[PDB]
Amino acid sequence: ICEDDWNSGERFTCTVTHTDLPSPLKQTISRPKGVALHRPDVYLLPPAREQLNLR
Amino acid sequence: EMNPNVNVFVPPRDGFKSKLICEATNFTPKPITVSWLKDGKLVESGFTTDPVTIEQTYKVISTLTISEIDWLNLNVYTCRVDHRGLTFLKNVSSTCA
Amino acid sequence: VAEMNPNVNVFVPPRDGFSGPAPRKSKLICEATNFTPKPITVSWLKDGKLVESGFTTDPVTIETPQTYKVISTLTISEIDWLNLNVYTCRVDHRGLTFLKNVSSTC
Repeated sequence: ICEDDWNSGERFTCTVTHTDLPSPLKQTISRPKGVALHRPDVYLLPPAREQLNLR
Repeated sequence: EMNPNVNVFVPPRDGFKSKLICEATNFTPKPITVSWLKDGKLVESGFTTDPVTIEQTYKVISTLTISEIDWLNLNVYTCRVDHRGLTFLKNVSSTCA
Repeated sequence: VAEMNPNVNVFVPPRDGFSGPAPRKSKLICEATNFTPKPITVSWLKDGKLVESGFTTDPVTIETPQTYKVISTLTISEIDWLNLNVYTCRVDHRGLTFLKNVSSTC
């Protein structure tokens, strides 16, 4: 698919054709539009002094 | 003048490509036309009609080539029988569905 | 000119394949194709019991090795089908026996 198509919120459906299941299941995959963007914050937690005892 | 009986056979539930058989029996006169449909669409190839035999009654059978994937995808197959200006349609589907 | 093992296929009616006055009845079709030589024996078995009536076998007709086809029809009852009865088509070819088992179970 194209990058612009995914950002446009188009509805895509994958249909499975399996011999065991008489009914082809429908799975819908789409990017949820209307969500805000936030800047992630990366924090690094060093190990505590109570963990560096058993070596 | 008796209306022909329409019967459509299906592959076994536990597995068998396969063939579809549509049988018209106890019909008169001998001339009769049998066709096949796929999801309401005309079929242009992949079907053959055997010569009419004598069972007075007559028997005519038809053979349609189908694939395992298409048949099990809940596709609609209809046998069309035309006799004395009357059209008979029989619809079949998966029993285990 | 050639020796090939026959292929056994069994056709069963659908859930809506029964009609007529009660009890309803249907038919079973066992067809062997692409077999050689021409002679072939077709028999019907119902839960291990041989069926000696209610069946009609069509004459063998011609469908490069020579090929032949055979069609057999057995009348069955709706009540027997609902009891999960298993129908077996017995095919004999050059002393070889091929059996196919079908049932309404999914």
